Amino acid sequence: KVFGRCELAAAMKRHGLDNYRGYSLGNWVCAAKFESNFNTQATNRNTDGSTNYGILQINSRWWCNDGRTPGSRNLCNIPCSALLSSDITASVNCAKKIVSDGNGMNAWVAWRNRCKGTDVQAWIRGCRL
Ligand SMILES: [Cl-]
Ligand SMILES: [Cl-]
Ligand SMILES: [Cl-]
Ligand SMILES: [Cl-]
Ligand code: NA
Repeated sequence: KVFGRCELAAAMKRHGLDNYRGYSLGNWVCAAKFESNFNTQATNRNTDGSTNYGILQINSRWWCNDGRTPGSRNLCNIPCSALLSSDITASVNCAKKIVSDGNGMNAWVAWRNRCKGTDVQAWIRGCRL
């Protein structure tokens, strides 16, 4: 599924991401924009052989099982395919664990490079939320 901007903000708010670990909703929308262009089916292979999955491009090295990442962990206890669903619950629940891991949203390199310090509230402006 390719979400609309305000549609994702609304879904993310419902699943409890708004201000989760101090990160306003716009940070999460921005992160998803640049990770996946709001497409739940986004996948991208990493140089190390791991793969990134879903709207927030969660990686198989640590967080999900895809059966093809030697030596990796599955800390969200899910198949990486669950991160591709039109239903964002698995992605949100795993994002919550990742953002709690010590480095906050810096865990998402694109959030740090493209969202961090910017007017992130712009990503939710005009939305009924
Ligand atoms: Cl947009
Ligand atoms: Cl915001
Ligand atoms: Cl594996
Ligand atoms: Cl933080
Ligand atoms: Na894994």
